[PDB]
Amino acid sequence: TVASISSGPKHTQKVPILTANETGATMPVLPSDSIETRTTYMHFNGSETDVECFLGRAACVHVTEIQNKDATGIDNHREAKLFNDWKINLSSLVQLRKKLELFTYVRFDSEYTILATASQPDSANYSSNLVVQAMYVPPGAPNPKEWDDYTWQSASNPSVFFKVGDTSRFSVPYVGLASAYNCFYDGYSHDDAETQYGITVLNHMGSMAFRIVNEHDEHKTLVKIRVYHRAKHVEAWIPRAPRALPYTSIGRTNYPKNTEPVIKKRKGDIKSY
Amino acid sequence: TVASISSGPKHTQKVPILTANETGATMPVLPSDSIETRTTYMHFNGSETDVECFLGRAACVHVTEIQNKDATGIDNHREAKLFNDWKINLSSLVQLRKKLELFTYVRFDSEYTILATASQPDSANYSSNLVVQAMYVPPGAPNPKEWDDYTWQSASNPSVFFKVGDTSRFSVPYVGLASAYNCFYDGYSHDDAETQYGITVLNHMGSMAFRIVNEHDEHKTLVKIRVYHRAKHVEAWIPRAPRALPYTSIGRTNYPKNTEPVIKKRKGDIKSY
Amino acid sequence: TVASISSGPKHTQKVPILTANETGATMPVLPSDSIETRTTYMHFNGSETDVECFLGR
Amino acid sequence: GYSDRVQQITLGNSTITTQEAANAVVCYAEWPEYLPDVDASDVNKTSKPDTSVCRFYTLDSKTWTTGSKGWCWKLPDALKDMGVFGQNMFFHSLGRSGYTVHVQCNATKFHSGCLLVVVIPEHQLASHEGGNVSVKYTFTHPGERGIDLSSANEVGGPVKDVLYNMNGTLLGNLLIFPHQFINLRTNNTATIVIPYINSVPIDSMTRHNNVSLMVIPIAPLTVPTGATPSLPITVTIAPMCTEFSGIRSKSIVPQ
Amino acid sequence: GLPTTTLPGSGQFLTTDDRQSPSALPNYEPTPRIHIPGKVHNLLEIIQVDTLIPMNNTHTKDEVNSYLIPLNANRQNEQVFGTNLFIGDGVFKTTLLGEIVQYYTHWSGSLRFSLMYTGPALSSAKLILAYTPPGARGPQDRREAMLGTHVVWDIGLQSTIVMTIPWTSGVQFRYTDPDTYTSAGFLSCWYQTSLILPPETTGQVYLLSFISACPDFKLRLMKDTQTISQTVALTE
Amino acid sequence: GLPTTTLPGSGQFLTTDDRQSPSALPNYEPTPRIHIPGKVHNLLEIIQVDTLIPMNNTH
Amino acid sequence: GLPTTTLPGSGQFLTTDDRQSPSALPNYEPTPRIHIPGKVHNLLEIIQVDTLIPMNNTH
Amino acid sequence: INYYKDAASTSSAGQSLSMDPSKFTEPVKDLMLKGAPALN
Amino acid sequence: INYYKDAASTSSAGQSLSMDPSKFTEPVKDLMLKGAPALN
Amino acid sequence: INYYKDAASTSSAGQSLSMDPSKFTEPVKDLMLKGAPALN
Repeated sequence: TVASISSGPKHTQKVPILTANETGATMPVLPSDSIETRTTYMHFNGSETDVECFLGRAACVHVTEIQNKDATGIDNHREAKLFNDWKINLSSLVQLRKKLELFTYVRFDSEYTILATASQPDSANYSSNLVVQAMYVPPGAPNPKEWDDYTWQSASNPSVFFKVGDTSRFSVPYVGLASAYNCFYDGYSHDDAETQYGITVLNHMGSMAFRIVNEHDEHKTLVKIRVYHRAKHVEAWIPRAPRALPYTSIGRTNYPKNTEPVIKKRKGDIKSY
Repeated sequence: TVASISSGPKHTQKVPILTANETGATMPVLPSDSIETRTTYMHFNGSETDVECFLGRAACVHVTEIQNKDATGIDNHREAKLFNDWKINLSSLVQLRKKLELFTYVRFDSEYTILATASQPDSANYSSNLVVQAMYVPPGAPNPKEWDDYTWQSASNPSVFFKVGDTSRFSVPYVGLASAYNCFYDGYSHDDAETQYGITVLNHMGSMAFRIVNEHDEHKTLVKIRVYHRAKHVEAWIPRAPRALPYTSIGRTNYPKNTEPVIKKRKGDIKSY
Repeated sequence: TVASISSGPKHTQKVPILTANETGATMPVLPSDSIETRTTYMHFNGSETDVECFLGR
Repeated sequence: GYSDRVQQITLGNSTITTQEAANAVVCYAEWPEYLPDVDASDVNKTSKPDTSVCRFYTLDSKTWTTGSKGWCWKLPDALKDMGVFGQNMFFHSLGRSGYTVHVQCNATKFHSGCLLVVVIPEHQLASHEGGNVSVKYTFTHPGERGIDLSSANEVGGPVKDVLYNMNGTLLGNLLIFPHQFINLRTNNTATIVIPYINSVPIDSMTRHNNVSLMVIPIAPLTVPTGATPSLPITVTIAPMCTEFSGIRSKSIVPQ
Repeated sequence: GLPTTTLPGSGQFLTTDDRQSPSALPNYEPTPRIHIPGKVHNLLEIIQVDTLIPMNNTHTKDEVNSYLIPLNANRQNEQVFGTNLFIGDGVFKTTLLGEIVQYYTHWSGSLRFSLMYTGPALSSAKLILAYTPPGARGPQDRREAMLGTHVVWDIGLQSTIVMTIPWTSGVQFRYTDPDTYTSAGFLSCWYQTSLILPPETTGQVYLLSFISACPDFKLRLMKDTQTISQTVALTE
Repeated sequence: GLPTTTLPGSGQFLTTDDRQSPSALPNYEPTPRIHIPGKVHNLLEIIQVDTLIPMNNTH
Repeated sequence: GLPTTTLPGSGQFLTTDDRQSPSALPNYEPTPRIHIPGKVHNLLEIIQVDTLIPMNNTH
Repeated sequence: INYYKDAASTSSAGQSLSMDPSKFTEPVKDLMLKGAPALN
Repeated sequence: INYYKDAASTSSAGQSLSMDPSKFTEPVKDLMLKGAPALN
Repeated sequence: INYYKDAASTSSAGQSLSMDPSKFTEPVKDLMLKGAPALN
């Protein structure tokens, strides 16, 4: 492939460099339309800019935490972090979010990796070996109420059991209700006067509940869960302007008030170098 | 495959929507018999509603517990949870049970996964590493009496040894005596006036005994066993009405007295939306 | 493989059920030598009684 | 001029005619047939009394009134005493059978009411006590009398609550079982052909019933003005393709 | 010895994975299968059988009576019943259809709603059933109702009427657990002319109503049902 | 049983590796794709569209 | 290095499984078999020989 | 590839792709045609 | 070699090697030739 | 596939499928036919 062809002096009536940008086109002008060039080859394919590659590496999408401790006398397991749920999202930690929102609709399978590490912040004789249970709870399933409910039987709901310190990995097909996930949605769920704007089920990817299977030892053990997400089989439509201001909320476009100028001011003139 | 064909106005003597339900049939009426439709395709196969898929994921079927402790002076190992048996069942935890009882007779191979985790509720210097032994004890075999009987030699009886914290997995062929397992049985074992009703060997799947192989350390260690069961190679006959009331017993259909209305009462009229 | 063949009434001079055990043999008598039977198949091979299986765990 | 409506069933030495039928149901779309060799296990030749057992027995009649809750019969129990069918039953170790069930209830074009006639394979009943109380033998072997769902709880008997099918499932879903309605305005009989359904090729006829026939009023009986407020319901049932095997001494059963 | 590397996920137990395992009972021979009528292969086979809907939900304890929709003689213009179409909740919820839908997260497809009339044979009636697609409110009078999917039913010799709720939807799947964006409409029924009883007859007549799914239907993404739970393991 | 040896790196999680995984939802059927104008395949496709430069940065 | 994943059950010992193992005595030559009357192959062969029943159990 | 000798040890079965609701939805003895009158 | 049955479980996809910026860079209704005048 | 060199290291043997009870059930010198008299 040639990156530049050889081209010499020109004295024409045919001027490729004068255009009318009002038309909305970006005319494909090249170095050889306005200087004299020599042949050179590309030596490159643009492999690593493919959208499959761009969205295809694992990104941290969620960090939560649960603890193993005596539940005796706990009136609210959920509240003691005896167990914890997470409604899956890709817009809570901003790194991956800005990447996805370069597109309007996106379609892909997900590969999840879940790393779990334990901490024992206060005096323990040892490090126990805990098994985590991660249950995938689709909308309409009974939700766990205690850390050892009938729910955890999970007879119809996919669940994975792995050890703290290890990693669990499985992949979920594209679960969207429509043909693509909406990265944006300028609508409501119905014509209600007060219903929420922008947040939609069109994006919904399920939800996940974590708990330790082990009963309690004498000390307490903090287990912190990190969920990583990798898109595989990516398809993206309609590019948009990149995110400039900071994010404030999952699912709305809102930016913070009295934010700071995002364009760097010159130290000098327009004329400055 | 078409999900709907195109159909237009009708003014006939041939009315597919008038039927006589007294006959016991559900006549196969479609949208296109009563409105004007356009062609649309199915795009779907009904893969995930196959009975193999429906009964084919692991469900928790049993949680038991045994402990490793000094048996010195214990007059009844079984009673100290020095070891423990389980007569295999699929009707003790209700999630999987309701699923199976959608059918009258069911035939399948079982794949068991056994997760074992340890707990040390009171002061230990460390976490020991225990090996569990799970013995499959078919009816007629000597049953363990102490946690270290000749029984555990298990020279003819399949047994698996795995480590606490790990998982054991093996699969047992369909061990039923008849051609299928009866999910229901309106009979007795003989014409006795007082014999039990409903519970039958027709369902019997063996039985399993667990123990720790390790002798005792200075502290005590609680090991809690969870048995998961996955049906593979499923065959199901005669669908029945789903279970509406709560369950009270393994193997009987009995529901609790002064149970609550299972049909949700309207907040409003018959006419309400 | 048939487990039992069909067999009907008998009024013979040929009695397979009378033997002399003093000989040391176990004569291969079947249900169909003394009652009327219907055909049935074995559906079974005797796999799990092979000595390799019996001593092999 | 054949209508779905008029029918004749002749079985043995007995015939039934209905001039107001609503087709007939054949459970699971299968018609009763004898036991094939490929499916056989017991080596015994079986006995097939044919026409002496495969005829129509009419059980004693019931009375539908505005307060009726529904009735339940078990098979082969209901026939345990009918003619030679019954003798064969007590005298062989094993037996097998399919049936034609014909439920009858006629009224006039001013009455309203609708019965559900359903056959439930393996209808294991529940104890009204809850827990794991069993349902004694006698209670699940009412004989030709059947069980009257509007009778009182008894001790060792089953629960008789209709919205729960006597087992913890809702009346509304009984329609997944082969069934037919008798709607006075349409229908006057219900006919169901039952093939033999079991997990073994042949079984005991006394320790295990393999279907319960259930007739349940759903739209209450409403008679014309100053009419007598009730109608009789009659059940006639015929064993079909019956086979008995393992003859001997004659079973003795509780009560 | 062949060199290997183990990946993330090694040793995990995923209840939904499908792999081979050693048999604990090597060489065992299972009982032969015999023939049994009634084999089920897909849950899609059974949700096409219709079952009764307790439409008359207005009672206070479960009763046979909540299956009966009453009809009044001589009323004109008025409304017989109304319900939204959240098949996973409300009237639908205990029906076989409702009961199976609850094992899955998403559904799509047409529904078949039929009404069987049980009044005396010498009576007569004309009813209108209307399906209102998502976007409008439950109709408030027949005029409103008749502008959407509807069938004038003429009560005759043929006792049942089968109305189809054709799949009307932007999004190709809806949630089985009730959700707004994903909502399916309303179903109402009104007198078209009116029920008329013959002489010597009196009182209310009832309609029975059934629901089953068209062959159109799709259910996906299995999950656990809210319809069953427990607090301690059962025993024998 | 086939003899194996595990190499350095076993058990590591590299966010950039690309391997197979079990599907948590065996047999599930995704929604059909419909046509949507605008598909992007390479970031190289979009950086050829011109956009305005805030050249007058002096504010 | 070929990528692998280990499944549930790894490391378990099931007394009934049947796999290959290294021989501790590589290259050893067993004694030749000679003929011996009486070989049994199935327990089904022997349960067809009749034996006496202590029917008179009353002692 | 099966690594094991017994059939019980193989993975899940593969979709019936059988599907025939008529044993449940139309178990009537005389065939009913949609469009023809239910009761003649 | 796929070891798994479902398509979601396969590794990353492989390069589009599609690449056609004209839907974005030249969505004009009447075709513009470089070198010819923009507005005639 | 055997991974090992020695025969002892291979898995269990496979069913004789030999089966001949006559060495045990009928070791008589002169052949006895069922149905013919035992002692002539």
